[PDB]
Amino acid sequence: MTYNELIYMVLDELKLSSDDSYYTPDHVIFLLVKYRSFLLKQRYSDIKKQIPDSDYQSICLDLIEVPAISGEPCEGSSYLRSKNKVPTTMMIGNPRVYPMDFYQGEITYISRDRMRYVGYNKFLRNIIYCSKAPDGYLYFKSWNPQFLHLEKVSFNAIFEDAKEASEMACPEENGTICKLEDKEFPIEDALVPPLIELVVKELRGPEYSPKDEDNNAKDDLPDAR
Amino acid sequence: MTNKEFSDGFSTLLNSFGITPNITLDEYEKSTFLTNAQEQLIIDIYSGRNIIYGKSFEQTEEIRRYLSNLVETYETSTKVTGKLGLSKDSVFFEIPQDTWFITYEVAFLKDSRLGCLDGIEASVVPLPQDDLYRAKDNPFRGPSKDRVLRLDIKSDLAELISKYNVDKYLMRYISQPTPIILVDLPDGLSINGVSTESECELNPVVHRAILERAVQLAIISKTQLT
Repeated sequence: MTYNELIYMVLDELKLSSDDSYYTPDHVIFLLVKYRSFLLKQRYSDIKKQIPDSDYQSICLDLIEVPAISGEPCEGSSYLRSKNKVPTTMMIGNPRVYPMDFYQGEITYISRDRMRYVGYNKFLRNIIYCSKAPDGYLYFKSWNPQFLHLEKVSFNAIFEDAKEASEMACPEENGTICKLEDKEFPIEDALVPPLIELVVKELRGPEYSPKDEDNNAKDDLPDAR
Repeated sequence: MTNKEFSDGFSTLLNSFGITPNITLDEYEKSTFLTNAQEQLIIDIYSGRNIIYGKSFEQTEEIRRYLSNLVETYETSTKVTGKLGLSKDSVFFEIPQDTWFITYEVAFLKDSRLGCLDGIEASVVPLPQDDLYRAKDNPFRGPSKDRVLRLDIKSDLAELISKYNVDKYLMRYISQPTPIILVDLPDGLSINGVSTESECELNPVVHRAILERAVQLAIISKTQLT
């Protein structure tokens, strides 16, 4: 299913058909994307369960060498990092950066705190480690100077905001999909009715609520105007 | 009832030339009131706003038997070329121009994109202009292989918004009924553009109701200032 199908299921269950509606499809996209993460956390944070392939998304990154702090000689070894800021992953699935082949390569996505200290083990000096810095970028670290030649990677994870990760998908075979509405929404079909009814309950009450509808330099809501 | 019988019964119900005070109408006046009663009654019956029947266009056998003889089917393949629509994929079809209310309306599609489903009969959905923008992108209520949106526009036209090419346009509507003209009217006079005699095409069941309504309209016309 696509963003369009879910959006219009919500709009039609609310019957927000007219162009002169207070609640536009943008409200629906926002609520759907937030309730997706809400449900995914409620389902897959208590105890460890199998996560379906539907919850995952591959964002698609270009890496650039950057200094550790600045261009100084003693500021430490340099890192690669993604050109653009990366979405925050949720901590429930199998995050993975891979070199355009999911079935190949060993690039490890770890925590920020762990990545301060990695690679000291002599047998772990050739492993590339990844983590999202507080800057918002995905940083890479390794003790093997070869890692600085890496140009492109794909990052597959259950990203915390589906819209951000959908804007950064890799090109499909046909080509890029400009409209987010034509892209696929990242959630399992078993969790679609819960998500829809939560969003419809969210917007049902506000749908029929009054407005400050007179232009009289006055607040008209206490009068149910 | 025939035209002679409309006139004789109309006179009998109005007590024309009886001893008591009464009302006498010319055959043109009779035709005017009969046609007005006919059109009022069938519009009220279609919309279901008649309190006596309280039923809509085909909601019971009675109303079916009443308005069965106005139901006309129409088919067209010609598209009006130069007109301004609300979408790139909008085609315009002329309306028969004797249409009163469109009751069934369906569209056959001829396009190679919908493979092995070619010639699919598609439901033409009348859509308001509020709903149009949010229905172009709608995958459940918008245009598709099995659904076409129809909008009314100027000059008796139907703008059909479809995703696939529209080949044929089928309709079934309620027609302008023939007026009830009891006499060959003189030069200049006519009812609904008809000067010669015109019999009611509906069934004789509703002719007596039309007569009653016409009599009441006549009494209203003569006794609205007294």
